[PDB]
Amino acid sequence: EVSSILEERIKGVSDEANLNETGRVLAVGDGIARVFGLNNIQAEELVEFSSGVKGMALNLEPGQVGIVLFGSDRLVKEGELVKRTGNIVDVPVGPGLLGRVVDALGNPIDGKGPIDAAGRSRAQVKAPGILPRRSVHEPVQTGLKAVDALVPIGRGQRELIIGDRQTGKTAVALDTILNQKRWNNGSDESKKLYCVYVAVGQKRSTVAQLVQTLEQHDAMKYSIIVAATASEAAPLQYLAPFTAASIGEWFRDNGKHALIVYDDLSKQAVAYRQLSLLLRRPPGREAYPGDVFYLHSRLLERAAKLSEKEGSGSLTALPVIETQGGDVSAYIPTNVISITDGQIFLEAELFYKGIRPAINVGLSVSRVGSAAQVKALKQVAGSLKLFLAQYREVAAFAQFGSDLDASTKQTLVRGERLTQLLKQNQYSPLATEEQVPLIYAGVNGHLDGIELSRIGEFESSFLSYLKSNHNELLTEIREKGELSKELLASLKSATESFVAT
Amino acid sequence: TKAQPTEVSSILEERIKGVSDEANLNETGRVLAVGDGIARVFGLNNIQAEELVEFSSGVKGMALNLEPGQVGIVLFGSDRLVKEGELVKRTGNIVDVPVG
Amino acid sequence: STPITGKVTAVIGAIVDVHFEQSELPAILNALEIKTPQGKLVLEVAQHLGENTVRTIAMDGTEGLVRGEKVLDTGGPISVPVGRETLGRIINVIGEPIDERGPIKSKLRKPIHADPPSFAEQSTSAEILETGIKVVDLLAPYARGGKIGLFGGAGVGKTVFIQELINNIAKAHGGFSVFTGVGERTREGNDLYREMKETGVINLEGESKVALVFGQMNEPPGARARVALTGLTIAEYFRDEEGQDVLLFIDNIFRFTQAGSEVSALLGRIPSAVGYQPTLATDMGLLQERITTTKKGSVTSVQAVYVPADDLTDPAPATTFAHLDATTVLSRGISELGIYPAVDPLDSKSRLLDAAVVGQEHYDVASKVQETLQTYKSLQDIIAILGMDELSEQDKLTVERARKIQRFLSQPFAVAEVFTGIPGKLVRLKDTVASFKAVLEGKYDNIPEHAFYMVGGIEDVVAKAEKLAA
Amino acid sequence: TPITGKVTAVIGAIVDVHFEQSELPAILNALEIKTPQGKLVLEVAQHLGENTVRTIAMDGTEGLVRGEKVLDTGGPISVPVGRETLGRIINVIGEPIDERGPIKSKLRKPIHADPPSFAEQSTSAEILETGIKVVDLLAPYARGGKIGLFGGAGVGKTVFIQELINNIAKAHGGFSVFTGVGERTREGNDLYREMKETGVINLEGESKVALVFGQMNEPPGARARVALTGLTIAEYFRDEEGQDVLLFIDNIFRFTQAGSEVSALLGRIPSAVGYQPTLATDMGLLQERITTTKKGSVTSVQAVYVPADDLTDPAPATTFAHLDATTVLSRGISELGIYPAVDPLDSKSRLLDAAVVGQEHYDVASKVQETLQTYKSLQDIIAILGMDELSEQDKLTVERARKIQRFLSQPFAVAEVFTGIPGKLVRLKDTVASFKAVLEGKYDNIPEHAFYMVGGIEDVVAKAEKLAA
Amino acid sequence: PPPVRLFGVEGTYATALYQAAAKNSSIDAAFQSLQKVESTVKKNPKLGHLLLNPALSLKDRNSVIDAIVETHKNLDGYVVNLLKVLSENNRLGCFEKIASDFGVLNDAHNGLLKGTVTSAEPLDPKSFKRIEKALSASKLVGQGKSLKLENVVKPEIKGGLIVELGDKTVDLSISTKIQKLNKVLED
Amino acid sequence: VRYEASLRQLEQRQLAKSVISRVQSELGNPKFQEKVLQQSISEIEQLLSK
Repeated sequence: EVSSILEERIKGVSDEANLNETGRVLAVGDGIARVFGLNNIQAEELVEFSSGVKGMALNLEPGQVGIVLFGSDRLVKEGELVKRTGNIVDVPVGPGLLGRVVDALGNPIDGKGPIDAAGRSRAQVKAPGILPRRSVHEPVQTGLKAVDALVPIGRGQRELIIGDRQTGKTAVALDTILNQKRWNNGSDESKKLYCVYVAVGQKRSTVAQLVQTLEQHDAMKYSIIVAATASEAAPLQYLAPFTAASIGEWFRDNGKHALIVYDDLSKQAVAYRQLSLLLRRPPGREAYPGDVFYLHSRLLERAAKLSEKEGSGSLTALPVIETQGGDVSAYIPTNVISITDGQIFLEAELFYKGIRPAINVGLSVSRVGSAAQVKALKQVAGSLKLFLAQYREVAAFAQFGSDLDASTKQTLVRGERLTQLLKQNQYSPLATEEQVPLIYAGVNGHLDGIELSRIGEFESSFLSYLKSNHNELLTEIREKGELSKELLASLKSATESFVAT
Repeated sequence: TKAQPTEVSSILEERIKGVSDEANLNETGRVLAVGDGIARVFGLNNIQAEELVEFSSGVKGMALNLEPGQVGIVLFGSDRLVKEGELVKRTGNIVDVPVG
Repeated sequence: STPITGKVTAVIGAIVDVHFEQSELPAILNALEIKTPQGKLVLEVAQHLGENTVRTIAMDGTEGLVRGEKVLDTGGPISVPVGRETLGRIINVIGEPIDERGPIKSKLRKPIHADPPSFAEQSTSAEILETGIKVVDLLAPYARGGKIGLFGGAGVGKTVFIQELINNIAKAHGGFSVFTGVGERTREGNDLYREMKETGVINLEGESKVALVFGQMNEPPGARARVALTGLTIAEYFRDEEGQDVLLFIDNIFRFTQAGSEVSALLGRIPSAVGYQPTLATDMGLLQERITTTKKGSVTSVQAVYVPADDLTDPAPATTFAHLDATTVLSRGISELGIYPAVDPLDSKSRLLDAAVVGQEHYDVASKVQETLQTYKSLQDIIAILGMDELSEQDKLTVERARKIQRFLSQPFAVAEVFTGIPGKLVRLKDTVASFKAVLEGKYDNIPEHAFYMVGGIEDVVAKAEKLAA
Repeated sequence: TPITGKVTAVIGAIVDVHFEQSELPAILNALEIKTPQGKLVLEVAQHLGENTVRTIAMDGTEGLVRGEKVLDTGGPISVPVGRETLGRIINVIGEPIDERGPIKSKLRKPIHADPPSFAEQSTSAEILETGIKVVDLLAPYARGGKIGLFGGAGVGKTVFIQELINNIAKAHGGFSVFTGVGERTREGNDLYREMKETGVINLEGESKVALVFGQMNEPPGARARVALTGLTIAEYFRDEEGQDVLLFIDNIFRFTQAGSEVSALLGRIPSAVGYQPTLATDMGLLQERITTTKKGSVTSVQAVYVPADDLTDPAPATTFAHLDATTVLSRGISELGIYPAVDPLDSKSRLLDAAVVGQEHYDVASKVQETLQTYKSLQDIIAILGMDELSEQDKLTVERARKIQRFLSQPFAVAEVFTGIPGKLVRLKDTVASFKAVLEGKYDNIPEHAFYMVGGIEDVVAKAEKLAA
Repeated sequence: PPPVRLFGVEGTYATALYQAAAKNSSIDAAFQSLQKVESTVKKNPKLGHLLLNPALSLKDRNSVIDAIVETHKNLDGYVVNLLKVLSENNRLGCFEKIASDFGVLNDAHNGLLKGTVTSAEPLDPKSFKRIEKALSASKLVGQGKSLKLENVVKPEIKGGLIVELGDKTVDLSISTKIQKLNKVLED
Repeated sequence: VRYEASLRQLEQRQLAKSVISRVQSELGNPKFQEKVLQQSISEIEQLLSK
């Protein structure tokens, strides 16, 4: 059994042939070696140090070729030989990575036995052209009401989660993964999203809890978790988004639709900063090398909604950027904002204010996509935005001892209720069919009268009521995805019925 | 170690070959390397500071830096036709413009 | 071919240094081609460092290169294809058909570099360009053959604003146009390709009245720099050699600035203020000067600019602010006011607005508007604390008018039937002057403020007043 | 044969040796240069090649003659561990600095060790009660956790920790590690005495605490590897003894700070605000070798001396990444006179949840946050105009929040000496009740002065009677 | 053209000397005389070791050069110019460095290669010969390009052997095979 | 299943350390010498195939 498997492993070692290229380490330390030799050498190649370390090569110099270690310094020693792997960096890519936590190299760090890989791919692959694309015609709804209504998310599209660190920053994303359980449970491959959660720079404990959370909500069975924990090398961290990307491309190539969360992309930047500063490249703005913009841009543009001819396979991206000090004027947040197709600013003050989600809707946009949300939900939330914008304006006016007139207080009263309506507890995704009613009620001002405290009660109860009687109605919302006259009337009558009792 | 045009291999091989100076570094100059519109010329020992120098590319320049090993001319034109080893005549006239 | 062979010496990102052999040294600004399984990697010669070694910038990804790789020299700055056989296809940085239109070129190629026309060449202009966009027409009228400048920040629907201009002005104009995208998304690209195929400007049957040169952000910083030059030369060919009126559109020139800043560091040039290249002024200058209406054809350029984090004190927008003839600022606040156009009227200055150029009447109407809006803004603080109290009745009527005017400037865009749903209005310039004049006189102070909001001309404003009245 | 060398350079405390024989050095080896001041321990940190190492030197480098004989002791510095670490305060090398003579050891262990694997991780959340009202209420700690404090410049950073040591670690039976990196020596002696007095160190008996103490005087390099030494002691308890440990670290800012000193000399182009470009990796290694694994649950407490009182500085920033709870304490709240000085809108824990401390606790916390957030919001209006000019409804909220602010100050037992006010340890069960009552406005009817610097809700009532007199 | 660039600094000096004397076609003479002057530099032990490090003038340095070319007549003329360059650059510290480098260039002109068959033990002469033969039999040695084979003892590679020469190695040491064996059984 | 799988892993690492013990056994022998002869002839076979 275990003996036979071990026998297989030893048996799987056998013989070798003359190793081309050698070179001798000289100066070395920090994690950046420089070796003399290696006259033939591809750029970005993986070179096997005789210590055991494998290292990509980022500098080819007419002196000493600079091989960035992916292993510990202590293993490496002076004048060691390094023999070139002969492979530009590459990742195993396959179906088996579904249900696996894997490190950057791609080895399972959850050790659920070695990955079943249908191919290998290369870590740097250029973005799909103008020619292989279709415009985004397939929604992907996160199940957070504020997100779906206010900042609609569509497959393909890169949508930036930005805001102050670990203020459940991870949790906003995890909610999306959880609602993608609903499609996952379902059927039709192109109506399913596979999900790759990439964790760079986070402590082992956070990650371990995260994988545990995913197993707890039993949403682990369609996820790939790519990890590069905090201890792990700055080179491995730099390489980590790009090797996640290739795994995603395997889905994209298959025509499968999937979504890749790059949390935190900010930690990639720190990694590249370190990498550059020990390759002694001239340091850019704030000591992040200038081609950090290039790095992030090439990475992000690999996710796309392909053309019908090219199988439509939509890798969707969600970068997550920690905003240190909450000031996005910093070079890395500014750079990312340009790259991304939407911004989803989250604000700390609103978290404290008890708006959870704490997403600041004034700063949150989805600059493209509107066929990225359900037609029904678009109709209802047509003036949800307007009302909220008005609420914001009116509330601003109210400050500094202005005695509001009743007309402004109609807006104010309506507005307050909407705010209570939005709130959702962490790890509690909702079904869109039952988010359409809640917004109908709010927008049609049926909640305006209802006392502020018991709005949450109303929400819970209303849903129960809709489950009780109008479960036919909910089925229709699922089936037709645009509210018909009959549905609008049914919904109006139902909502009216529940205003009192 | 120090960077001097003794590093430059073409200069160096000539020095070793016992070939040097002699109205090459009078007023006469030769470009060592031209990048960024900052030609660095070996020669022009007779140059007066900030003086106008005319290349064989025909570009005119001024010599703000009289570095101890090169004269860092600033080219008043494009590097399009300027390239290494260019003979650099020294116009010998400090920046002046017709007035009247 | 000449045996100008160099062996790569250092691959250190985009910077790739080559070691040409003795006596065969290329010239600065030459173009090197290296045979690769990636086609031919093009390296643009940008410095000589002496000792038969040049330091050149790559136009393509430098991964998987071999230290010592033989490099042929095709000489001189990259020669693109030019013609009217460049009309209607997507042309990449080095010129290749990235839409599989097969061979591109008429009979000619031209270099990416070209010199900016001399002072003698310059020929004064002072035309007019009606955009139908009311704010533009009244408060900052453009002029044909101009150097229009779309300053605005991130995501001001920057593309959307330009899209409206293309929808109206390009189809209307007989001149060829070139839409050049420097570092813009392939998401945006696919939409633009599709959209301009739809508007038929790109007619996939007949000749297109526009060409496309899409350079995207996924292309290396080096390639990003020379997307601009390529497009510019296509425009120059139209301007000069075909003699035609052009109506150039380029996107986004912060990407050009930014690209130059990045490779500046890599070139070893010690960073200047706010990390920008020390050659910032002159690099911008070469691009800007090259684009001009001379004795030859009139280039009606519309140049996009991205203002990082809406900070105009930053040197990169501020330097560009000088170089463009007809500045327009599209501000976030105005977007937030829900006004699309997002044009910030008091912060949009044009040299083309004058009591002679567009005459005294146009000027006077706009002058009254400017004062009125400025009054409303100045009074906003008073309203904030003091409120309507020790503030004049006359002032209050002016405030009310300003709110009406603010939303009279709101009129939809046709290309925001998908980003709104109300169809845009190409309101005649003369009609706009008249209609705004009426407002100032207070002839429509019986019309709701919201009945000025997001609708066209006076006729429409009245109609929406009636609509709201019901 | 002896890997002899000579000291090619002594550029600060970054000595470089040039090994003669072509027997290789190895990165993170330790070298002993014998000096007439006793040996000097250096640690190979770079190989510059051609048998020239560049070595961090733990202790002072004064006196060294350029060309000084070396011997390579091989491998990283080896501490001595055992039960005998308990009741001993040890130098970086491991020599007793409390001069309690030879520490009998079983295993001597390398200072450097690899972070335990992702597979070995185990996560739990057993609510630890600190008996500090603000801590329990806002962000309760939990066993095995990594607890965080972001105290300002001498805000009694140590004092906060001392109260915690006094409460939690005398309520913990398992092993506990105290590691004080670059702390003021006199305070350390006080701590040593206090521990001996409170029997936690019982020198006659056994001690359930062990200590590593690094004086703020000590040369930067020593301070850099003080952490690694302590971290080994913790691992021995975690692993070899198996027993659940505890760990206190103060300040981990010194770990970063020291790193910033050496890096420049080491030969590194430094990152912004001068910080080491190896900040992320170094912090990473330290904080992933502190973790609750199947081997043992090590509750760890980390203290950050916020530099210049800027928390956006890169060193505090990377700390925020590796913690399960934080309780930022800021100078402003200290100035207001509130001891403890924990910011109430800048505390967080993953251990605050409705499924952890229950729906009622979570609900209570929601209201506390909301009231305080409002109170902070109206600070502008309060200053510009009068407090009477505040809206009446809001004025109630403000009055409640003013009370809440005062209520949160609880006298501490180690502070009891300094303040003079007798300490108050209030039960967690009591705390939920106390705040709940205040939220129901029950005892909102008596002065702010009554709420100021007192314990439980009942104590406020009694103090109202006292105040009334 | 250069006999393949050696280093960037000091070997640029050697390269220049080489190509200049290669075009003079007097490299063996130059090399031999350089060896001879190097030998008499070394065999001046005080101030031919202790005046390789600058501490004295340009003019005084020149007079040290003059004493050096007094020590033997003939030294080519290219290596007499090389001394001038070094006096002017005031760097005699990298004089023996240049000598070694010129030696590398010289023996590159000869085509004489140096190799090594590192082991953790002194190797048999039969092995030395068989491997030298093998290497000559293969195209690894150019033929016209000679070979030296040096066994060195390095415990580093525990047992086995590694043959090395050029940028071609075959490593059949025991330590490395163990490394892969262990590694594969860490799975 | 969970404890069964854990036991398969535990068995594998126990028997792994026995492999380490076998490595220590191999490296003592003057097989340390005799296999060097094997390597010598093997390299002869390899480089002659070049």
